[PDB]
Amino acid sequence: TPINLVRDLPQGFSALEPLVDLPIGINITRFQTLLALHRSYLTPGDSSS
Amino acid sequence: VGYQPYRVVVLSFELLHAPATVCGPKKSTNLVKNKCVNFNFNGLTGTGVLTESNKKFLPFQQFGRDIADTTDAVRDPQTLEILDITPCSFGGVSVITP
Ligand SMILES: *[C@@H]1O[C@H](CO)[C@@H](O)[C@H](O)[C@H]1NC(C)=O
Ligand SMILES: *[C@@H]1O[C@H](CO)[C@@H](O)[C@H](O)[C@H]1NC(C)=O
Repeated sequence: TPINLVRDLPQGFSALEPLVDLPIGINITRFQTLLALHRSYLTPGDSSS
Repeated sequence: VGYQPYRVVVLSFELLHAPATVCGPKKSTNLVKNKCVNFNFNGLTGTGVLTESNKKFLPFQQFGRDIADTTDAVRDPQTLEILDITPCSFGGVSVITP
């Protein structure tokens, strides 16, 4: 859904259409997200500081 | 002949609490419409006609109900068309006597 905002999400209504179904049937209790970082010429290139 | 190499492939089939993801080639009889026939589209054994509807179903939906909470609209998978379910006919025999 396109929007032009940073924070304090709008009060508009937008239903979520489903996506591909996964018939797995396993055990689950925890999760984590993944992020991407950039290594330009400003940074030395080491993932320390 | 007994010393020639042979390639052996072994197939194993197991059942778990996970639902069926592999199925053998499913048969599919020809679709007849506008007639009082019986169908089983994986969730109900309904008997009735299959008319051509004018309402589109979203591309994830296989079933369909109404105000009175009755399954009267089911999507055919192979042709992805929307067909309504209607009871054939029922009633009584009334007579007039002079
Ligand atoms: C899923 O987890 C529950 C509890 O964590 C366990 O009882 C159950 O056996 C698990 N299912 C499978 C298929 O291992
Ligand atoms: C159903 O599968 C057949 C091949 O088995 C294909 O020709 C047909 O287009 C399919 N119908 C769909 C995906 O609606």
